[PDB]
Amino acid sequence: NAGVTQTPKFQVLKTGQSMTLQCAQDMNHNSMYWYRQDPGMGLRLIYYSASEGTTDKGEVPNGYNVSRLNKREFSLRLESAAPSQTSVYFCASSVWTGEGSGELFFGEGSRLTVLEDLKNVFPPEVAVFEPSEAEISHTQKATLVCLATGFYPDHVELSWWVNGKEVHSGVCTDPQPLKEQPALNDSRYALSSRLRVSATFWQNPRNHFRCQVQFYGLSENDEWTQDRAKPVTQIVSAEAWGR
Amino acid sequence: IQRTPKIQVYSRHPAENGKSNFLNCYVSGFHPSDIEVDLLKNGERIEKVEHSDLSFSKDWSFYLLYYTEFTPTEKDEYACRVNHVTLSQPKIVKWD
Amino acid sequence: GQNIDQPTEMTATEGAIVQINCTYQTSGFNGLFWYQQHAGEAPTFLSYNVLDGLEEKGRFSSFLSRSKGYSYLLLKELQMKDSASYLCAVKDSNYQLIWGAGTKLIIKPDIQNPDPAVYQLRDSKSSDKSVCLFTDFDSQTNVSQSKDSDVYITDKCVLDMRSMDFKSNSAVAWSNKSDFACANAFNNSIIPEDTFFPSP
Amino acid sequence: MRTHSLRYFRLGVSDPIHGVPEFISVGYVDSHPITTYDSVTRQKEPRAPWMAENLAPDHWERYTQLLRGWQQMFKVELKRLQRHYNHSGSHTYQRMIGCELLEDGSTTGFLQYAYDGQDFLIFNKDTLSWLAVDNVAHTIKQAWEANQHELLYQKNWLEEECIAWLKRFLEYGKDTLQRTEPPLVRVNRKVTALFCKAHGFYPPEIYMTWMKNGEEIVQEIDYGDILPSGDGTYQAWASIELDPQSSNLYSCHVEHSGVHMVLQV
Ligand SMILES: *Cc1c(O)ccc2ccccc12
Ligand SMILES: [Cl-]
Ligand SMILES: [Cl-]
Ligand code: NA
Repeated sequence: NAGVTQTPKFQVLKTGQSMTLQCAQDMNHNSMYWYRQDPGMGLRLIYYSASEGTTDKGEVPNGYNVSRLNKREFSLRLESAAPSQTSVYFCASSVWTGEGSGELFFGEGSRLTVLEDLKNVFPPEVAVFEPSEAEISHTQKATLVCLATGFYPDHVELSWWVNGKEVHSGVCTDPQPLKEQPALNDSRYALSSRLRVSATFWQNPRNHFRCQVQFYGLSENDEWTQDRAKPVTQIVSAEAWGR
Repeated sequence: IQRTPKIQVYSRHPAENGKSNFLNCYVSGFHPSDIEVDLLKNGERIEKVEHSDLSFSKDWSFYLLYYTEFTPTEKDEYACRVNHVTLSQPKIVKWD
Repeated sequence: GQNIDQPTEMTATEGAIVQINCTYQTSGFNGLFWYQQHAGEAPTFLSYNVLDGLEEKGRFSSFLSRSKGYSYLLLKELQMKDSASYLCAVKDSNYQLIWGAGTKLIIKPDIQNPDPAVYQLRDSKSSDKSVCLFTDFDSQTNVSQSKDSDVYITDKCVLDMRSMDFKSNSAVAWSNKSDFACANAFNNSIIPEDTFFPSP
Repeated sequence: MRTHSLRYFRLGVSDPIHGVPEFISVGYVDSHPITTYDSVTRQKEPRAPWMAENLAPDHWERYTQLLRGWQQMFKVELKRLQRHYNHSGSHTYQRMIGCELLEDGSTTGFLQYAYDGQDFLIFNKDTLSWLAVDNVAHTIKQAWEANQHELLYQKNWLEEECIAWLKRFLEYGKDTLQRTEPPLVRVNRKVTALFCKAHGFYPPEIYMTWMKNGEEIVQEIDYGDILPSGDGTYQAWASIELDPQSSNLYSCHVEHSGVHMVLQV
C-alpha cells in the first residue's frame, strides 16, 4: 500500500564514487522505469524494464546501469559518478508497457549532487528572529523568521516545532533557496521561513518555538581533509519562547 | 472444438515428366497448432523437405506449406502424410 | 517521438481560470497525458486524452485536437494548492513517452485587506544579522532581488493561517552590515506608497 | 491502389508439449508475414526482406522489449480464462488486431480474441463496447469496459495508428505488394467434369466461376482454394459436371486485378 518507494532521498557524491539507488513497488506492476529531471527540460528515461526478466536502455543510459532484481525491485547504479549526473532521479512503474492508456506512478525522487571535491560542502547556520512589537501592535499577529544560511549543496528540510510538535499551519518556507553569491557556480545557499501566529499565542510565556533544519551531507566513509569540522548529515536548530 | 487439417497436394507448375518442379503440401484450417507433416516418395519419407513458418488465419485456424524440389517421372508416386490430434492415425494424401 | 512544447511559467489569480497549453510534434500518437508535480514532490497523474474533445474531472478539464497537435489543461476556481508544475506527455507510435518541460503555475492570493508594512524583527543573541520583514502587501507587488552583495532578499511567500482563514504575502531581507536599515532594505523594489514603516 | 490489410496475431498455449512455444506473435500485410516473435527466441524479427531493409536495429530492439511484456500479459490473461472455465490440460488463447485500407479510400478496423479457436471477445470501435460470447467473456467485458480510456485508445489505434503503419509498410514493400502477375488459365476435361485452372498469379485475390449458356450455376460449381505455389504466386481452380444428355455452352470466367477473361469451351 506504499506505492513506489525509492531511496535515498538525498545523496552527496565525489566524482568517481559509486552509488546505487533502490526502488520497490508493491502495486504488483510489471513495468518499471528510471528517469532524471533537470531544469529546463522534460523527464528523460535512463533505463526501463517492460516486464520482470528484461531491461533496456532509455534515451540517456551512459554512465548508468540497472537491475530488475525481481517483480518488485528495480535498482539504478552509478558506477563512476560524474558532475553531469547531478540531478533528481525518479523511479516509476506502470501495470504494463505499450498496453492502452495506463499512467505512471512515481517514487518520491532522489536528489544527487556530484562534486569534484567535498571541500565546498557546508551545513546550515540556523537562527530564529522574534517578532516585531510594531507588527504585534499594528496587526495583532506575530511573525517569527528562521534563516538557514551558508549551506551547500541544497539538501535541506526545514521544519517548525511548537511546544514539541511539528506545525505547518501559519508556515511559509521559500520554495527555492537563495544563492548567496549568484555569479559563482557553487555558491552556498540561504533559505528563509516564517511562522505567523496570533499575538495572543506569541504572548503566552510558556509557548516554545523551534526552527529545525535537517542537512544531508557526508557520512563516515567520506574522506575529510579540511581544517573545519566534517560536514556530516545533521540537524541544526534554533529556538525562541513566547514573551 | 478441434478442427482436422485440410490437406492439398499439388505441384508448383503444371507437371510434365522430366521437368524439374516443386511438390507442395498445403495443410490448413486445423486447430490446435501442433502438427506433423511428411512428404513421401514411393511411400518413403523425403529427407530434404522445407516448410513455411506456422501461419494464422482470421477464423483462428492455422496453416502451413510443406514442399520439396523434385522431377516427376511416370513411375514415381508422391504423397503427403499428416498427423494431428484430430486424427486417430496418420492421414496419407496422394499427389494427383 | 520528437517535440513537446508548453510555456515555462504562468501566473493567475486565486478564484480565476487558467488554460495551460501543450503542443506536440511526434512520430505517431497514442494519447496525451497531464501530470501535476508540486515543488519537491513526485509527479501524479491528472488526465488522459486520445480522441478529440473536452473531458472534465472536477475543477480540471483537459482538451485534445489530434489534427492540430494540441491539448490544454483547464483549471477553474484556482486555489493556492493548485500552485505546482504541470507536465504534458505524449505516447508516440512505439508507445514511448515524450515529456514536455513543464509549466510552473503561480497563484496570486486574493488579499482582502492589504496592510503593507516593513517590520524590524528582534535581533538574535546567536546571530550578527539584522532581519526585516516586508509583509501584508497586495499580490500585484513584486519583490526584487537586492543589488548590494551583502544584503539578502528572498522572494515573496504566501502563508495561510487556517484558523483565521487569513492569507498574507511576505519577503525577508537581512544583512550584517553596519549600514543596514529596514527603512532602506527593500528600496530596490517597487513598494506600495502607503507602506507602513514603524519607527526605530 | 487496391485493398490492403495489416493484421497482428498472438497465440498463447497453456501447457505446451516439449519445445513448442507457449507464445507466438506474427504480423501480416495482406498474405505476407512481416514480423515474428516467440517465447523461445524472445526476439522480434522481420519476416520479409523489405521489412528488414527499412527498419533499423533500434526498432527491433524496442519491439523485442514490448513483445516480452506482451508475452507475460498474454500468459496472465490465459491463466485467468482457464481458471474461470475450470478447464484442465492445454488450452489456447488468441488475439487478432488490424485494419484495412480499401480501394475507395475508406477504412475498417477490428480487434478480437479467441479461446480454444472460437470467438471469445469482439471489439466494436463504433459503439465502444465488447461483445462477449459466454459468461467468462462477460466478466472480462465488464473489466475492460470499466476504463473508458482503454476503449478510446483502441478506437484511436485501429482508426489512426494501424492505418498509418499499413501505409508505411505498403511503401516499404511496394515492389512486392503492389505488383500484378496475370493468371495463366486453361480448361481440362476429366461422369465427366470440366476443370478451369489458373496459376502464376499475384495478388492472390481472384474470382473464377463457370457459366452455362451465359447463366451462372453456383450450386453446381465446385470451387478450389486459392493456393500458394511457393514462388510468391498463387493457383486456383473451379469445376462443373457436364450434362451427358444435352449440349450446353459452358465458359470459364476469371477476374483478376481489374481484368476479366472468358474461356469458351
Ligand atoms: C511487431 C511490430 C512491429 O515490428 C512493427 C509494428 C507493429 C505494430 C503493431 C504491433 C506490433 C508491431
Ligand atoms: Cl500484437
Ligand atoms: Cl508509422
Ligand atoms: Na549505461
